[PDB]
Amino acid sequence: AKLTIESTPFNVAEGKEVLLLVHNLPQHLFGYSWYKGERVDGNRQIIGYVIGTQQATPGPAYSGREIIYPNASLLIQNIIQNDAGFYTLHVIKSDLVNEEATGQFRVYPEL
Amino acid sequence: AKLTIESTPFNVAEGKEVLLLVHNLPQHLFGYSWYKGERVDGNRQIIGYVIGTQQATPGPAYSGREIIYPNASLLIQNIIQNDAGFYTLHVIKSDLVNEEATGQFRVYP
Ligand SMILES: [Cl-]
Ligand SMILES: [Cl-]
Repeated sequence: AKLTIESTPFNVAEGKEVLLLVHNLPQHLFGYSWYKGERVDGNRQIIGYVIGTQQATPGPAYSGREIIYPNASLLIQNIIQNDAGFYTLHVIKSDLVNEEATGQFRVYPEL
Repeated sequence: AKLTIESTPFNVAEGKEVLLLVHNLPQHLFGYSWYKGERVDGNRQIIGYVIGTQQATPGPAYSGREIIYPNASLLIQNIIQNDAGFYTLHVIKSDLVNEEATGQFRVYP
């Protein structure tokens, strides 16, 4: 019942893509804020996304390789080792009962 | 300059009040939340305000003593020793690229 992130695949080949799937999204949504690391921290913000206007805006940690989906799921393309680690989603609601979840993935080289 | 919190006064007498001033707010804002502590943590949200709405909303840490001004400043009445410590403002921009700043105050008997 709780907001959760699941990476697919959990172990990712360099040069390939990972999808951070988002489950149990709440109602009353204004939009989404994604971060590298285990907490909400503006210095590590990848991207912000407003549902009503469909506008995505890069944060300080934006790489240009990300795609955000309407249900908050986040894809990262052309993966490098440095991408490995934790990713945190903050869901901003009109009632400010904002929800947070964290997921992770690992990276491996190929050939 | 950078978003900064200024406690007024920094050293607060038990039973008196404190006002946390907010300097250098960015333009184009959705709203704000105040937290007890040094991070954004939903369990420690005191109060929040969505710009343009008729009311402020209490979080789990609300104690009936706090008001948040439209410019994000936090006023707390009837201070007790347990109020001492860090307070973190989460500024929610209209583009959802958000920012935080942390301030602090001390309480004396
Ligand atoms: Cl990490
Ligand atoms: Cl504290």
